[PDB]
Amino acid sequence: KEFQSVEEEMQSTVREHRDGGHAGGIFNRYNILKIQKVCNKKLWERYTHRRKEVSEENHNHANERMLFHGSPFVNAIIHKGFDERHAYIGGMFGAGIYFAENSSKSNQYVYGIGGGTGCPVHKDRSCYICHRQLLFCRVTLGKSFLQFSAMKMAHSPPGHHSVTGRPSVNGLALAEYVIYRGEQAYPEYLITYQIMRPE
Ligand SMILES: CN(C)CC(=O)Nc1ccc2[nH]c(=O)c3ccccc3c2c1
Ligand SMILES: [Zn+2]
Repeated sequence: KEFQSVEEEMQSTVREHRDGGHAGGIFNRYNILKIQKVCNKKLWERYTHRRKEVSEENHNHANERMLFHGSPFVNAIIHKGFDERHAYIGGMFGAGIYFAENSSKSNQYVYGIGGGTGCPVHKDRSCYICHRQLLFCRVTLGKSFLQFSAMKMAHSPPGHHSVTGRPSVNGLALAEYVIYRGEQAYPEYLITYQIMRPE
């Protein structure tokens, strides 16, 4: 039921994307192959230490969410953790680590920015054959700065612990959540999956 619950969040948060599947491929659901809980104690403690500190700075409230992350560097993330040193100015919200509440938004990043050239084997952003990996993560948002338009930050806004990108007419289709310190997320579940050709 733990893994079922993860599988339900993955399927149910899929959305139709404005790019027509260009980045992440064309699909309405996934084939979920495997869900593994990552047990990296050094990383868990880094995470909970920071979460305690953020909660102190936010009226005894971590504001933690479970959110998706797609990247080509999933296997480094599970061993070494998220690392803001690999983030550069860019994106809507600058040099942060980005997360989605819609699994299909994160899927757009699994093979690179805008999907890169897709899977290594077939160079196909809509590959139905190769197995993809997404993380489903605990993220400490603390006091989160709501923003609609591009604001390329190096760090959290003063007094804040994250940025939440809200949907807006000339802006985002879907929400996105941005942290500027690697220790504010833990890669809790590693999900191995395929996108499924539509019916
Ligand atoms: C913005 N620069 C720090 C480049 C960059 O890291 N892009 C990037 C890289 C990986 C990303 N992965 C996500 O799951 C995601 C989810 C919602 C919105 C953005 C992303 C996402 C974005
Ligand atoms: Zn492939």
